[PDB]
Amino acid sequence: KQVEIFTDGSALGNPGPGGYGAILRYRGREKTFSAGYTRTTNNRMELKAAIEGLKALKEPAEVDLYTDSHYLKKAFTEPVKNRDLWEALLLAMAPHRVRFHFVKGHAGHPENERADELARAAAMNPTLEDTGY
Amino acid sequence: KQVEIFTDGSALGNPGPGGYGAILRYRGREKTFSAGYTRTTNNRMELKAAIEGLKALKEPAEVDLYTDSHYLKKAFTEVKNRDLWEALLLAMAPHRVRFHFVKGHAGHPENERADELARAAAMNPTLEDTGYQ
Amino acid sequence: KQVEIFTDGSALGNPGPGGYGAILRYRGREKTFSAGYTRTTNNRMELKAAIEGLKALKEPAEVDLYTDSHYLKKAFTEGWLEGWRKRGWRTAEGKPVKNRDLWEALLLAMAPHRVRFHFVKGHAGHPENERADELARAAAMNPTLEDTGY
Amino acid sequence: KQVEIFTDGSALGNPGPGGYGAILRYRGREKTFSAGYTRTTNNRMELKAAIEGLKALKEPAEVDLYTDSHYLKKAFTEGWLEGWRTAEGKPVKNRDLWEALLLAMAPHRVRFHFVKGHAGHPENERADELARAAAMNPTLEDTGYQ
Repeated sequence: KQVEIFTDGSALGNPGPGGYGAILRYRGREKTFSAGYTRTTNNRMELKAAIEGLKALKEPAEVDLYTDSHYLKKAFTEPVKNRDLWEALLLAMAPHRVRFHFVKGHAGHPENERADELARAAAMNPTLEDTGY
Repeated sequence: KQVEIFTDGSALGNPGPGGYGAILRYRGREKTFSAGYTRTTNNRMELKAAIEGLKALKEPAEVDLYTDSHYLKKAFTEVKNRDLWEALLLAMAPHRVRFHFVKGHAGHPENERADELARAAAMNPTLEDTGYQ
Repeated sequence: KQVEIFTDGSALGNPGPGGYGAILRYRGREKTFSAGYTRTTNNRMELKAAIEGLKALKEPAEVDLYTDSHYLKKAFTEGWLEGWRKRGWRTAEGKPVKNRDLWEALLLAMAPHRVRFHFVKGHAGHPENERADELARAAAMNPTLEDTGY
Repeated sequence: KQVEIFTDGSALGNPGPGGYGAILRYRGREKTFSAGYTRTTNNRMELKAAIEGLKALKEPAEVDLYTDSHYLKKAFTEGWLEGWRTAEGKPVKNRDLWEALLLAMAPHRVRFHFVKGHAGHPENERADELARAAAMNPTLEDTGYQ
């Protein structure tokens, strides 16, 4: 029941189009998810990436989620902005035992480098609206 | 006998055309309800949404009602529109109703759908919210 | 480091105003307190009573907690806590288990201690339970707080 | 030159606040060390307890360290340290602390004694109490938490 999740999200503008990438790995198998949004922010995409990666896991699992998100790192290491997404994250984490790993970039983290690539590509041709922005 | 109800009400002005959307989810089954009014308010549609969602239940049930209404939250976590408050009390009476005041529509897919219904109904109002008292 | 804790929770509606009472008795020492909530449930007050009673402990202790809560009795005599965590706190239907906020708080409050529950079958022979019940019911008639997690 | 160290650590949640307790006794004199952390795990606190107990020594010494940690026992009996990538090329887990333990042990001749429980090990029961007390008032961040 050991699943790994690698997520990354970013916006090309501030605000501007954005996207997220999420990679799930279990027993040597991998699934990838990405989505682009027309108008959002760096913070919202970093949070959305983690939310969606977790939601992709249908059954309760022990999770190790790696992300280089400074927004999430600070939030977990220390009205509230983006409360809609924070609530969605708490709800997405609910069925699982999630251990967060806030990494230092992509050096030594190939899956995260790849999640970043998925996010950027999705941000280049976005169609979905970030309804909570 | 557990039922989930997702409600949302809104208005384009104060007053202005408005509408509500209510989605009921039972074991598998799903029912939706929506209606638009020529001249009403956000508060009144938020209340009407919960009322109609609950009135749709044909037998006693344990209910988890999810809504983002600040109007309702303040009232239940602690007169204008007496006709509707009266109707809400009567609509809740037969049931064990647990309100859930959500912070946003993300992670609350049904609430986003309910909002869509309410907004769509407001663009085509055919009913009179006589009570707009 | 032995402490006896007597707790009780009740509500006047489902949901409705409710309250809890907790009494802690250490060697000679005694602490009591209570609080009422405007909108809550019997189950939530029963759980809150145990939670607050335990939270009043300032250092690790060996605890005997006396309550007539059927909610806690079923959960602990059947080990629902471990059963729930194993299933990601979802019901047989896939929906979230109710009152997880309070169950989590209870687990946290019990963690530093060695807790032994005594699910009493009455208030006789345990005057403190009669007093805790009195406190909880009086608090239900005088709500001053919001049960946020509800 | 012989010193006895008794360590224990625990977390009140997974993750949750936690703490460690380490007791050092030499020919009688006794020193104790404890600290609480805001968010950590039981495994991490059991490891941190041994680390800090050893770091409490000021000079090379012969050490008999007693702990009921299943996490440490398994790691040492199966030669995990000597054996940093899992069988399936996955990051170890708490490698930051394993590295810390290796460094803390370096100056000393450490003999581990993995005990079953508290029964017959009063110093370990006291270390457990220290750890639990520290976890009730956590103020430190367990940064490596993984």
